[PDB]
Amino acid sequence: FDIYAICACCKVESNEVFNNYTFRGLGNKGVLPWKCNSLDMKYFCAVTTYVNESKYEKKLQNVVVMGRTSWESIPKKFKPLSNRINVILSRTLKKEDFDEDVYIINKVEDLIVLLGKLNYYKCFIIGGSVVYQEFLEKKLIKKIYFTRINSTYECDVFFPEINENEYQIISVSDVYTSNNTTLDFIIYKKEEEDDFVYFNFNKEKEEKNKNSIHPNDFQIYNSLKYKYHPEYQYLNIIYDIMMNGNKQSDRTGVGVLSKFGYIMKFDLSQYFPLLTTKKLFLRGIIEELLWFIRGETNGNTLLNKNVRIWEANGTREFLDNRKLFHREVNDLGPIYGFQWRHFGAEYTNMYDNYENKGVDQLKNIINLIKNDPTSRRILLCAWNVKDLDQMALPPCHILCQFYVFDGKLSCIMYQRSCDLGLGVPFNIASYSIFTHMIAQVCNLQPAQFIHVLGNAHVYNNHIDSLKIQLNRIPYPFPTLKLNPDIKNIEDFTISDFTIQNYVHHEKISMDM
Amino acid sequence: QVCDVFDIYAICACCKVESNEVFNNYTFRGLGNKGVLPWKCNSLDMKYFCAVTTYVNESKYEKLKYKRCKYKLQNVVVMGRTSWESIPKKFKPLSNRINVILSRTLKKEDFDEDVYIINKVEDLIVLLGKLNYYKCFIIGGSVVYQEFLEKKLIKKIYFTRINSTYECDVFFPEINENEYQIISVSDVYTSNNTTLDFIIYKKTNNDDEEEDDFVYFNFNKEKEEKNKNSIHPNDFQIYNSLKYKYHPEYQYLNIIYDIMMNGNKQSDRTGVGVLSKFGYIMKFDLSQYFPLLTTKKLFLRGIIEELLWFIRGETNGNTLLNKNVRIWEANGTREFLDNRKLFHREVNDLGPIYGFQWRHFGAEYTNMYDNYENKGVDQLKNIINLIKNDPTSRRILLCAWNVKDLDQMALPPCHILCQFYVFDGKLSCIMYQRSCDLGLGVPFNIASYSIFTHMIAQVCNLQPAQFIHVLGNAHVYNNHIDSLKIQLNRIPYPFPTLKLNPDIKNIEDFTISDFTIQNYVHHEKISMD
Ligand SMILES: NC(=O)C1=CN([C@@H]2O[C@H](COP(=O)(O)OP(=O)(O)OC[C@H]3O[C@@H](n4cnc5c(N)ncnc54)[C@H](OP(=O)(O)O)[C@@H]3O)[C@@H](O)[C@H]2O)C=CC1
Ligand SMILES: c1ccc2c(c1)COC21CCNCC1
Ligand SMILES: c1ccc2c(c1)COC21CCNCC1
Repeated sequence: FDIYAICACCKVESNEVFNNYTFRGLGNKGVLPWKCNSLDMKYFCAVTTYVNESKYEKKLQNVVVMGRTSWESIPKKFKPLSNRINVILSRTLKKEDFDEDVYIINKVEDLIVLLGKLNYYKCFIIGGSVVYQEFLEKKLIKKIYFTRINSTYECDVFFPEINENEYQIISVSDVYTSNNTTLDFIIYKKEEEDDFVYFNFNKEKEEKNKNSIHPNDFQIYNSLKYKYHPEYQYLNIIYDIMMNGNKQSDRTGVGVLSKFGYIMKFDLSQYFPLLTTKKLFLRGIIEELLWFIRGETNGNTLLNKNVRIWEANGTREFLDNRKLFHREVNDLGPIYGFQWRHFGAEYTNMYDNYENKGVDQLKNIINLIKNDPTSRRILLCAWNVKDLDQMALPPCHILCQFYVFDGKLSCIMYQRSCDLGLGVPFNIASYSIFTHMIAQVCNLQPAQFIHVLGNAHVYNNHIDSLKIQLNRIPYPFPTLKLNPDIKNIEDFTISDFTIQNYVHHEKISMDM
Repeated sequence: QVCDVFDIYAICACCKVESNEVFNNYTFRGLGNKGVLPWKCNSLDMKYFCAVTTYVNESKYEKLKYKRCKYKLQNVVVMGRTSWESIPKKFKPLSNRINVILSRTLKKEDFDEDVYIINKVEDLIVLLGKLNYYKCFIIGGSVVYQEFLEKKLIKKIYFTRINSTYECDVFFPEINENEYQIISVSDVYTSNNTTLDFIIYKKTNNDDEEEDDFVYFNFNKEKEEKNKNSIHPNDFQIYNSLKYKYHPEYQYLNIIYDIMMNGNKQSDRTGVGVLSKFGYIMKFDLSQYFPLLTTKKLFLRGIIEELLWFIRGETNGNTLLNKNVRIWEANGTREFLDNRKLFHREVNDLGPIYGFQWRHFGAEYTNMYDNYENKGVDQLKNIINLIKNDPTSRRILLCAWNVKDLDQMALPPCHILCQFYVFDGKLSCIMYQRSCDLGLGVPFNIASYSIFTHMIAQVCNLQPAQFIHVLGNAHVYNNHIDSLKIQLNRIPYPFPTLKLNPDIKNIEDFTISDFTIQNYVHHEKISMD
C-alpha cells in the first residue's frame, strides 16, 4: 500500500494530568484554532511533496487524501494542493460539483479501488474530524506524522484517541518556536562498512559493557529511532553513566556511578529546557537566583520564603564539621551571593553592610556585555580559593562565561559536581533563567545556555526512578515570560517570572 | 579488474627502519628481520590482525557468490612460505581461516594439513573461483606483497603503523599515491611499549523505512550550500575524502573545520578579525598516546620550562628569557604593561599570574622578587594532598582566575582551572579555556596540560587517563585560514609517547631533562601567516 496520516494538534480550552491525548484540537469554525503556523505549514509541505528516486520500484508524486470536511476550508490560491494528487471523501458532491483537476471517492474502500489503479510513491491523509476516525477504526494507517502546537486555543473538533496497544512513537524531532508558540514533530507506527567492524575490534564484548542495568527495562528508549528532542541531551547522559559509569563510594560511605566531562547545549531562542519526563518547580530556584543578585549569604531570607535549598548546610552540626565553629546558623559564609557582588572583600557575618567593598563582578560582566560584546573575559566566577574554607560548602557551579554575536547572548556554566538525578534538572533551569535575565537587562536576545559537566554522577538509589524516566517520551518544552519592563539585574522580583505551557509527565520520587 | 570480484585484500604491519628529518608514509616500511618480526610480538596488532582476517558476515555473501559466477563461512589467508615457517606451530594452521601457502621448493606432499599449496599467483584465482570463502586477505611476506601489488590485484591494504624503530632486513614496498589513497585512519593505541594506529588505503580511479524521516526531520536545515563563510571546501579534497576519521587529532582538526565552515565573523580589540564559536570538549587518552599535533611540527622545550616556572611559583619573565623562551616577552614590555595601566610595574614583572595563584592565591602581590613564604593558599600542594588522601572528592580543583588580581596581571589567564578525577588509581584532568586560538595556541595548550596531568599522576602514584579540554570562546584568526587549510589535508601520523623520569616523587623536583617525547613523527612546520 504505503498509506500514512499527518495531523497538527493543539491543546483544548475548557492539578491537571497531561498525557499524549492532551494534543487533540484540530479545527475551530471550519478553520484551524491557530490562525497560521509557518514552520508546521513548511514541514507538512516538505513531507507531502518529497519523493525518493529509487524507493518506488519496490514526475513521481505523493497522494493527499483530504475530505469535504477539509478540502473546502483550503483557500483557492493553494488549491489544487501544488504538486500533489488530491482526493476528496464526500458522499454529498461528485466530480460534476467541483472545479479543479481532482479525483473523488465515497466509501473508505473506494480509496483502495482508486490506489490499486494509480502511480505514486506515498499516500498521505491530510484531515477531517471523521476522515482520521474511520481510517483508524479500519486499521489503514501505517505511521502518523504528528505536530504538537504547545499552546491552548478554542476548538469544535478533535483527533481521535490513539491506542497505546495499537500505535507507539518511534521518533521525536527537535523542538522549535514559530508564531509565538513552541511545537515539535513526532511519528506514530503500528566495502567501507566491514571497515567499521575492524575499527571497533577493541571495544567491550557483550557482558563487559560495565554496569548491571538491563536492556529489557529501557524497552521504549532503545525503540526510538530519531531522538532529536533536546531533553535527550540530559536523558542520554543518564543512559551513558548508567551503562558505562565507574562505581565509586563517596565521602558519606554511600554509592554512585560517575563519568567525567559532558557538554549540553540548549537553544533558549526556540524553548525553555524544563525537563518534561517529571514534574519540576521553579519558585524555589528563581528566589535562590534573586538572593544571589542581592548578594545575600543569609540562610534565613530563603527559609522565611520556604526555600529550603540550603537548610541542610546551615545547621549547627553541618557548620561544625566544616570547622565553622564561629558561624551563626544559616550564615552560609562568602558563597554565590557575596562572591558575585563583593569578591575579594573580607567576610565578617551575613548582616554586615558590604557596600563598595570587593569586586562587583555582576556589574562588571553586564557593563562588559554592553560596552565590549566581543570580549573573551566576560566570566562570573564564584570559586574564590581564599574563601572556600569559610563557605558552608564550595560552589557547586564554578563559573558562567558569556559570548555575544549579532545582538545575541550565549552562556557556558561549568559545574564541578553534578548529581544527574536531582540537581542537574534544576541547574539547567537556573542558569537558563539567568541567561534570559542578563540578556534582557543587556538588550540582547537569548541564544544557547551551554552546560559543562565535570564529575557527573547518578546515585545508586536514583537508578530504578531514572529507568522509569528514560522510557518516557519528552513533551515539547514550555517557554519563559520575563516581564519586559525590568532592565536592571536588581529590579527583578518572583512575579516577573511566568512559565507558559509546561506539559509534563507525573512527579517521580528519585527515591524509595 | 580481477580483485573486486574475488575481494582480494592486503594486510600488513610496518615499523620505522634504522637510518632535521623528512617524514612521509614511506617512513613506515620495516616488515621483518632475520625471518621474524622486528618487534617481538605486538598483541593489539595481532588482535586487529585476528579480528579482520577471521571476520565473516554471512548475509553479505550471496551478492558476492552471484558476482563471482557471472565472471561456517571463512576467509582465505595467502602467505609466502618463509612467513608460514615464522608461525610458531602451536598456531599452525591459522585457526578459523583457509590457509593458502605459496612455494616452489615444497608441495602438497610434505605439509600435514597446514594448508592448500600453490606455486603461482594465477593459481590462487583457480581456487577462489572454486572455493566457499568470504574475503581473501594477502598476509605477506614482502616477496608476496610485492608481486601482488605490481599485478594490480589488491583492492585495499590494512596497514598498521608501529610508531617505534627496529632492526629490519625486509621492507613493504613504496605504495604509489596515484594507485592508492588513504580513505580511513583509526584511534591510536599503546601496546608492548609503542604507539600504533590502523589505516586503510583504497585503489583509486586513475526496516529500511528509517530513511525518509531523517530527510523530513532535516526539513528546516539552513545549508543547501550558499557556503556560510567564503571557504571553498573543494580546497579540503583530502579531509572530506576520508571515510572514517577516528585519529584523536581529528578532534582538533574537526573544530577548525566547524569554526571555518560555521564561525561567526567577529573583529577584536586590535581589529585583527576572527571566526568564533562557543563551547567544545576534546578528550585524549594519555594511557594510549601523547596528543602532540602530527599535522605540523611542535617543539615542547618552551612550554615545559613555562610549566616548571608556574610550579616554582615564579612570575619573573627574565627567568624564561634567560632560557630563550619568548612566550611571555610581548606580555612584559614597558609598552604592554603601560596600556594595561601597570605603570608602577617593572618590565617583565608580569604580576600575579599562574605561578603566583597556584602557590599563594589570596596573598597580596608585591613583586616578582618577593618570596611569599606561607602567604595565601598553596592550591597545587592542596590538589596533590586531595588526590592522595581524598580521591572521591569532587572539589579537587586548581584555579588561576583570581577576580581580585585580574587587573594586576599582565593579562587575565586563558586556562581558568583544572579539575582532577580519580577512578581505580587512574587520574583524569579537565581544563576550561575561556579564550582559544585554534591556529597557534590550542596545539601547545593541549601538550601543556597533558604534560601537567602526567606530572601530577606520577607524584600521586597513579596512572594518567584522560586529558579533557573544554573550549569556550573558540576562534580561528583570519590570517591562519590558508595555513589551517593546508594542515587539514595532512593525514595524522600516530601520536608519540611522553616518558617522565620516574625517580621524581615531588611536584617541585621535575627538571627539563626529566622529560622525553619519543617517536614524534610529523608533517613539516607551518607558519600560520
Ligand atoms: N609485518 C608484517 O605484517 C609481516 C611480517 N612478515 C615478515 O616477513 C618476513 C618473510 O617475508 P619474505 O622474506 O619476503 O618471505 P615470504 O613470506 O614472502 O615468502 C617467500 C617465499 O614464498 C614462496 N613464494 C613467494 N612468492 C611465490 C610465488 N609467486 N610462487 C611460488 N612461491 C612463491 C617461496 O617459497 P620457497 O622458498 O619454498 O620457493 C619464497 O621463497 C619474515 O621476517 C616475517 O616475520 C611476514 C608477513 C607479515
Ligand atoms: C487543509 C488541510 C491541511 C492544512 C490546512 C487546510 C491548513 O494547514 C494544514 C497544513 C499544514 N499543517 C496544518 C494543517
Ligand atoms: C605470518 C603472517 C602474518 C603475521 C605473522 C606470521 C606474524 O604476525 C603477522 C600478523 C600480524 N601482524 C604481524 C605479522
